[PDB]
Amino acid sequence: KKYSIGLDIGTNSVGWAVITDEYKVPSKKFKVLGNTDRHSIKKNLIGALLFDSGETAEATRLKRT
RNA sequence: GCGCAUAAAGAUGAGACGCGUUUUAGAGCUAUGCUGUUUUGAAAAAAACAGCAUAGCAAGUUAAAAUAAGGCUAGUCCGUUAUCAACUUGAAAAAGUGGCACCGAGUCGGUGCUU
Repeated sequence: KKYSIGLDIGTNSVGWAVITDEYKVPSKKFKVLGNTDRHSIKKNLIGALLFDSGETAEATRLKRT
């Protein structure tokens, strides 16, 4: 049916959530490839991605000079 | 929702200067002791020849090399930073790729259809 997506951004992380019409976090079975036994795993649709801060170009410029 | 004043901030790109690092050249020395030693020889002993150890000293400032390895594009140019999930094509770019009604919830487990 209908659904909405919530986001939370920060310099190191992106908290992401997807809500539906009835304010409930959906649970869904997703297929799992590879060569393991679990071919599908029912998980939820919410989390947050972490990553290193994007670096500037000052050091490289100084080294160039 | 701009044209604007004040006070700040950031970012970019060049041009250059102080070192520094590590090498070499800073011709450092003295005495003593050790063995091998051409050694005077048949051996001994060094001139310790070769180094070694013990102490004691003495100066000490600087000069040169490069400074990402390197690259070729031989320029007086480039090379440290953004820009990388798995995956199939596609040279690359780029594209596609994994279901869902429902019940629970320990790194999730099922479930109707059903991959």
